[PDB]
Amino acid sequence: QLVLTQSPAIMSASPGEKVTMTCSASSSVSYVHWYQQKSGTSPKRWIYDTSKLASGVPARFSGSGSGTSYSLTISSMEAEDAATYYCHQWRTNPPTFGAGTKLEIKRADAAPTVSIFPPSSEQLTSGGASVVCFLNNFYPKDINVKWKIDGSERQNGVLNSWTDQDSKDSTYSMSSTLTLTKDEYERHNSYTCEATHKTSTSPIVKSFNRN
Amino acid sequence: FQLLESGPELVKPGASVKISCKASGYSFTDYNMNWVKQSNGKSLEWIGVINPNSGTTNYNQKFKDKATLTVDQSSSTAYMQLNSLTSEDSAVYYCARGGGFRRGFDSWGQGTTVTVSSAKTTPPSVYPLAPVAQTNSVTLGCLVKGYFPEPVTVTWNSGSLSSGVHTFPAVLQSDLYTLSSSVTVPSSTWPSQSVTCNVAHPASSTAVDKKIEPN
Ligand SMILES: COc1cc(S(=O)(=O)O)c2ccc3c(S(=O)(=O)O)cc(S(=O)(=O)O)c4ccc1c2c43
Repeated sequence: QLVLTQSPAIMSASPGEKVTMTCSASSSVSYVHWYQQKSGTSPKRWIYDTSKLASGVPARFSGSGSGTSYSLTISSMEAEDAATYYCHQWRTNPPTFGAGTKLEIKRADAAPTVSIFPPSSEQLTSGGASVVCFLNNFYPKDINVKWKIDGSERQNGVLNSWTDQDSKDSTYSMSSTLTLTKDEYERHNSYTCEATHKTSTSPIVKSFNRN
Repeated sequence: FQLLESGPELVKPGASVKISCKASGYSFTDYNMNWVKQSNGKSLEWIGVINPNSGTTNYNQKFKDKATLTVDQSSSTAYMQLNSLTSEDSAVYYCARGGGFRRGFDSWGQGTTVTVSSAKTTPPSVYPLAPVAQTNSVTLGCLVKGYFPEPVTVTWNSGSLSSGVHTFPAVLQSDLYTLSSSVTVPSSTWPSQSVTCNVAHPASSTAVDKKIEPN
C-alpha cells in the first residue's frame, strides 16, 4: 500500500499565529484530502483536491503541494481551529490516511489548582476506599503526580486520566485516583497528594488526615 | 445531505454485528458509500466501498473476511456486517459518502461504537467527592466506578451560573470502567446552595443523583 506521514504529530499555536502541517507520501500521488475532527465527533471534509476548500470552511485555511509533498496552512490561527487533521490519498488501492496532526492552541502557562478528596463513607461501607486528587486548569499538558502515605511513597494502585484541551480557557486537567480496599486504608492516617508541573520547582501539595 | 448510523452495540467475541447507514437528502444510488474504522480515537483505516446503484464492492485486503458490505436501494440504506469479532474490532465505525473523483468523502455519519467483550452490562456506583483548607472557590466531584459499557453522562446542577466543570475520560480497571467528574463553583454558593451530580448510564437504563454534602 501507499503510506502517508503527517508532521508534526502534535503542535501548538497562539491566536493569530500562522500554522503549517505537512503530509508526505511514500510514493508520488496527484492530490490529497484533509479532514478535520474534533473530540467526540465525526471527521468533516475540510480540504479536497489539494487546494479546494469545502463549503463553510473559513478562508484562513489553504492547501498546496504536488507529487509526495503536501501541506495545509492557516493564515491566522483561531480557537475554532483546535482539532486533529488527517490527510487522505487514493492513488492506489487501498486508500490510506495519515496518523494525523493534532493541532492544539497555545496559551500562557498556569499552575494546577489541586484538591484532594478522601473515600466517601458510602464507598467505605461497600468494602472500598478510593482517594481522589483533581489537578485542574494547568498548561502545558505535561505533568507528574505521586501519592505518599505518612511520608512513604506508593506507586501503582493508581490511575490517571487527562482531559482534552478545555474549549473555554485552553487549559488542561487531570484526575489521579489511588484505589484501595477498606482495611488497606485503615492502617495509616495521613494521605498526601503531590503534583509537579513545569511552572514551579516546588510541588503543589494537598493532603488530609483520616480523623 | 445527512447519514444516520445505528446505535452503539455490545457483542460477545466470536459473534457478528450489522451496522446500518440511512442516507437522506440526495440520490442515494448515485454516490458510493465508504466505511472507515477508527480504533480508540487514533488513526483511520479504510474498510471498503460499495456502489449502491450496481451493488459492486471493493474491500481492503485487510478486511476481506472481516467486513461484508451490502445495500438496500429500497430504503436507501447501506450495511456493513462484521463477523468473528474480537477485542481488536472494538472501535468506532463511520460510513462516509464518496463524493466522486477528486472530491473525497464529503459527508460522514455520526459513527457507531461497537464493544467486543465478555463483560456484562453493569450500572455505575457513584461516590461523592467533598472537601474534608479554605480558599476563594470550591471544587467538588463525583466518582463513577464499576460500570460497563461506555459511555456515561455526568451533569451538574448547582445554584450558581458559573461551573468550571471537567469530565475525565474513563479508564478500564478490573474489567470495568471508572470515570471522574469535577466542578468548581464560588465558595459563597456551596454549601449554601445544593449541588448535585447526575450520572446517566443509558446502557443499563440507570440515572443516579448525588447531592454533595459537607464533611
Ligand atoms: C484506484 O483508485 C480508485 C479506485 C476506486 S474503485 O474502488 O472503483 O477501484 C475508487 C472508487 C471510488 C472513489 C471515490 S468515491 O467514488 O467514493 O467518491 C473518490 C475518489 S477521490 O480520491 O475522491 O478521487 C477515488 C479515487 C481513486 C479511486 C476511487 C475513488
